[PDB]
Amino acid sequence: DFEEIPEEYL
Amino acid sequence: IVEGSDAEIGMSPWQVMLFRKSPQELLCGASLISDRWVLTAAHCLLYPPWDKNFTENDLLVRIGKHSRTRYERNIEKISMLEKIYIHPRYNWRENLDRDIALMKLKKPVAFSDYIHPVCLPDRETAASLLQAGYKGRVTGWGNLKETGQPSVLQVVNLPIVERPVCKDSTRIRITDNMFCAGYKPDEGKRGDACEGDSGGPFVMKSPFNNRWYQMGIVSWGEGCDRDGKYGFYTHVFRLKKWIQKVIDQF
Amino acid sequence: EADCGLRPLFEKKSLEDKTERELLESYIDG
Ligand SMILES: *[C@@H]1O[C@H](CO)[C@@H](O)[C@H](O)[C@H]1NC(C)=O
Ligand SMILES: NCc1ccccc1
Ligand SMILES: NCc1ccccc1
Ligand code: NA
Ligand code: NA
Repeated sequence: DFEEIPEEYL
Repeated sequence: IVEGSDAEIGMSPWQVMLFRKSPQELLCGASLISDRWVLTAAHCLLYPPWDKNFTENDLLVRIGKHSRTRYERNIEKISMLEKIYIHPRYNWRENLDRDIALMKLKKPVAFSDYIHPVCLPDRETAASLLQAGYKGRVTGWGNLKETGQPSVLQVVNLPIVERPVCKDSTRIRITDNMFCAGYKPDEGKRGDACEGDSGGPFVMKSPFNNRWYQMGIVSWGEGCDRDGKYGFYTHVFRLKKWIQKVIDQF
Repeated sequence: EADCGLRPLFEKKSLEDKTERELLESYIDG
């Protein structure tokens, strides 16, 4: 249930 | 955090969330001690009884946060890990003695109104403040009860407990590298860390210089907020020579 | 850091948080 984080950090 | 309250904005700007990449989830708390170094509990990274042995690429740290689950655009900063360092005498077999680890970030984090490091104690501040009855503050995004989860960072203030009382509350062997905190059954008030809060900071505000110091790391407890049990915290000052050795050499 | 432990939104503006007084009141010595 966490909001997606920017792809740049993954 | 059990029986705490919502943090104020900017109340704990050294708070760090240890975040698993896949599945995306909260792993632990942690704290910011400089622009490149984050302090946490060793058991957040290495606990073989639970098949836990994270590598740097498994994890992110999220700094400046308030909301547990939101991506706090323009406020939080997300950092990758360059290297994990676990205390070489961390005792995961028996009792989590020396439950401490450091994480070096790949790039320095920019400080802001929401992101700012906590101080580490020196001998004099530990001697002055680490006394039974003196209260510290614990913060985290962990569970609200032993057996749900908060919208925002939670905060609770808890008194340090006399060492014989800590020892007499448990069958586990308690070492000089641990202290315990929490209210006694007859004291009325309540509160504790819980699952998801471990690795986060136990802080005290020095009345001598008005600065916040991290005296403990949330380490372990038998349940959460149980009558006659206490939370156990890594004694940061007792392990400070190892902290300094790591930072000075890496 | 020379600036460690001084929060931008509290100590650096001389603003007190809602429960830090509880900590101070527990610090009986000195
Ligand atoms: C943890 O994992 C690292 C890398 O996979 C390995 O070198 C180390 O021996 C492991 N430690 C334990 C206690 O399993
Ligand atoms: N080996 C039992 C144990 C685990 C964690 C913390 C204390 C004790
Ligand atoms: N069993 C959760 C926990 C961890 C640390 C301190 C108190 C409670
Ligand atoms: Na005992
Ligand atoms: Na208790």
